[PDB]
Amino acid sequence: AFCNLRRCELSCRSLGLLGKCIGEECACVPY
Repeated sequence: AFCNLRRCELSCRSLGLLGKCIGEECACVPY
């Protein structure tokens, strides 16, 4: 399945940062 980059951005917003798709899975990272 593909990256739901929207739900990743929501999940990482609680941590104060972005939630980018890398190798078809999300990771939280700075701006």
